[PDB]
Amino acid sequence: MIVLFVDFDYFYAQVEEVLNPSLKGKPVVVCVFSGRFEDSGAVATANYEARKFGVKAGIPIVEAKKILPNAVYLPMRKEVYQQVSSRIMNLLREYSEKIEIASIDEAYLDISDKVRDYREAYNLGLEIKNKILEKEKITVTVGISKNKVFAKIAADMAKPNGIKVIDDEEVKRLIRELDIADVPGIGNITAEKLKKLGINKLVDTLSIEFDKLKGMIGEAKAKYLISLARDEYNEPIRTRVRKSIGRIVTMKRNSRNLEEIKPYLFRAIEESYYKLDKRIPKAIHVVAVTEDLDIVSRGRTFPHGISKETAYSESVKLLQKILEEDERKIRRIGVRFSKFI
DNA sequence: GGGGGAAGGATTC
DNA sequence: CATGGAATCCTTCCCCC
Ligand SMILES: Nc1ncnc2c1ncn2[C@H]1C[C@H](O)[C@@H](COP(=O)(O)OP(=O)(O)OP(=O)(O)O)O1
Ligand SMILES: [Ca+2]
Ligand SMILES: [Ca+2]
Ligand SMILES: [Ca+2]
Repeated sequence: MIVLFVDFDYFYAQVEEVLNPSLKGKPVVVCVFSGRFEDSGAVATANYEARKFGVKAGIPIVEAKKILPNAVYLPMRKEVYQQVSSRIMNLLREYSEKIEIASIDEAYLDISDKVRDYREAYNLGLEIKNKILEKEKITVTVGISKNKVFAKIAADMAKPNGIKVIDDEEVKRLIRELDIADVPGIGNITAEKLKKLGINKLVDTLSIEFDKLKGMIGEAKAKYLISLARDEYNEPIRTRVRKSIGRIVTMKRNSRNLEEIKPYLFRAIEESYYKLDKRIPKAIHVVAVTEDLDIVSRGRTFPHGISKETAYSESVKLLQKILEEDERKIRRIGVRFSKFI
């Protein structure tokens, strides 16, 4: 069982440099401007030139400018990044039939066939990196190991523009030395929760009573970490199918007014429907981000597909139910369509 | 005593 | 001051063998 994981370096920013090579070498910051005021919004991502000064994904654009006022600030162009990503995902398909497109810039390849050991694997990794750089001029990081989790962890250790193999002898020691927070799927909340239980390394999950563990992080997460520490994790690489499509936008001012929110809601619906492109949803959810950043949603499942007209009608009703409950002002609003026919 | 949906929410990348 | 898209996994009904 040999897994090769490919992760594109500072993707959005790298794409912008590809589209304008003169940016190469300068700090580049891809932003999502919300139009609330001059420079309101957040950083989608940034290149390493900017990253070394503390400018990274998630920080307010405003804070990024205080740190690097002379960096290059570019608005996010999602559409473009997706097409570039697709072309790269297609190249990857030429190296294995078993492929899992995990996100817009990640992919796992099951190369248990194409190769018979970590040597051929490491070389197949360079063949792949070299090929992507050559055809799309995009540097990526490769991680190779016994499974998806460790192949991804391996990539995390080598980025940017790297390649690393985590062999069967190195996995065993990581299960003992690796900070459990660096484990994929363990975010700040799960991490700052395993500590209260006394779990700082994967190995620690083996000396605690399952039932206690389950009650703290849930059954799935439980069995997940246990199977990894017990070196038994082995999820198959499989192509995921889009199960939902949607869009959430930011309003200029926080509001509780229906007619003030509608415009944003309808715009989210129009964009979502465009993206559906022939797919017909039976379920619709209206999502609202309140002023204190809490996420509230209301949805309905119909016994048939939802026409754009029905979506408009149903969304307002759902938006009203949200306002009837939480009396908090709404900051962001949008919709999500799922349960395709 | 449990299957199978459906909802509202939680957490991650 | 802090955007945005989508998957998985909870917890709680709910209807009803
Ligand atoms: N907080 C975010 N907001 C909006 N878009 C994001 C955010 N984080 C990541 N993305 C999008 C754009 C990133 O270029 C893309 C890939 O992220 P990754 O997590 O792949 O970061 P990079 O941006 O790839 O950094 P790196 O080289 O460390 O992997 O996903
Ligand atoms: Ca990634
Ligand atoms: Ca990446
Ligand atoms: Ca983490």
